[PDB]
Amino acid sequence: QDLQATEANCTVLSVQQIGEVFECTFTCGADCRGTSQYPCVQVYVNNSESNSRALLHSDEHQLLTNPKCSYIPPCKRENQKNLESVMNWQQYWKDEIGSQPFTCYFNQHQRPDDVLLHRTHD
Repeated sequence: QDLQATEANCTVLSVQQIGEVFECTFTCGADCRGTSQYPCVQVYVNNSESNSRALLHSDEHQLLTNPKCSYIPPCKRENQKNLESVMNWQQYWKDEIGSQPFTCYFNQHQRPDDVLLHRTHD
């Protein structure tokens, strides 16, 4: 499944303080996979193309507001330090999606890459 094209989710986390829980995903050989559970985290995009999750800090003020959110061991491929660039990130999604996560699904089993692009609705 993961080895072949099939499921790939692309969602922009929503902006919330606390009261939300998220799960992380991992992929290994021998048909073995692992997941982790952690409270609410900053805002960015979840790359479930296989088992990756990217988190970005919208601002330090949010951390002071929800310091017990990402304090738990977060799973990120890279720190991705971003300063003024972070403001542009919100402007890019805020101007298009406004603030609604989305999921995707695609499979090469057919021949190329038929993909789906469902969006989150409030």
